[PDB]
Amino acid sequence: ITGTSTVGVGRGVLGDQKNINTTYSTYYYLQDNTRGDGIFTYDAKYRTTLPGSLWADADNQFFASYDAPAVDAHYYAGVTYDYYKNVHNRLSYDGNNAAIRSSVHYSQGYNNAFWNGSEMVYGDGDGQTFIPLSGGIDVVAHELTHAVTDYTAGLIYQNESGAINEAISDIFGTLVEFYANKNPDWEIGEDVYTPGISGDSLRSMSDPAKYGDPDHYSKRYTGTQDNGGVHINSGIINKAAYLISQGGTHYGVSVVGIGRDKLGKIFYRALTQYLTPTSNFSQLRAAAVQSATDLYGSTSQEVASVKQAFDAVGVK
Ligand SMILES: [Ca+2]
Ligand SMILES: [Ca+2]
Ligand SMILES: [Ca+2]
Ligand SMILES: [Ca+2]
Ligand SMILES: [Ca+2]
Ligand SMILES: [Ca+2]
Ligand SMILES: [Zn+2]
Repeated sequence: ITGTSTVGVGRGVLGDQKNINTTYSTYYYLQDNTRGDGIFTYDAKYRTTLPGSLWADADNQFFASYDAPAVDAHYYAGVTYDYYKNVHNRLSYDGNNAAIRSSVHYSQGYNNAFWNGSEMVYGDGDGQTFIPLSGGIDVVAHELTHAVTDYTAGLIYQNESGAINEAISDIFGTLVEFYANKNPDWEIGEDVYTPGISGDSLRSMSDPAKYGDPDHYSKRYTGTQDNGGVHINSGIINKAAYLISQGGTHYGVSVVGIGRDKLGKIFYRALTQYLTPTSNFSQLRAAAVQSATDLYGSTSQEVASVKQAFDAVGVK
């Protein structure tokens, strides 16, 4: 829309009030002109045609139950944009301020969210396994990170390359959650998963085995389900990232932690300079070692800790 930038107010999926950047031209649209070439949020109206209609509102107030997933998709896309710009000097997912588009209310009872090659897409959940998935800042940032990966390393979404793809999205989703600094943790999807059960999540980076995922290369899945286990074997890499940041001893191997900020620098460099569409876990180790060497020096603690972390998860 061509109009004037405005600031609306609404409530997200978890019932929290937030301001959102909108545009006015007869209606107020979920179009944020303050970031890049815009952030645009669409209504898929419980159908699967995409993107659907650019979200329009008569009064710039977004407090209806139907509005909540749009409010959060739109707001958390802005947070994720800010993280990549402020922390990594990256302008949108293509590095040239590409428009960021999301659709909410996708299908009926849809227990998932995804990047479809052109935009983010969020289901409302069935109210039992999930509530609307855009309520999770880690979920929104996970999806937008798939766009970043597709424009950079382009990790093929199958087998070991696909597991790295998934782990990169869990890592940056978590780092974005810590950047926004509201109830941050190393779990994925806890804000929107199983409303009737407290304390669980979809996956854990700190303890992948908690939710049945491998935390060592010896326990990797090698069958064909889930594109050869992309959301399963991501646990091996998620654990290595957790260890690089936080430290710990895992199967007897001790890792000196170096903190989230350096974890983010090392993985962002690996993703944008060293990883390729066919990279496997061993090649990820080399890419992370080279990135840490570039940033901190071959004799640094940071390099030593990357090696320790990959050793701890059985990746040579
Ligand atoms: Ca309204
Ligand atoms: Ca959290
Ligand atoms: Ca989380
Ligand atoms: Ca739950
Ligand atoms: Ca599981
Ligand atoms: Ca090829
Ligand atoms: Zn993913």
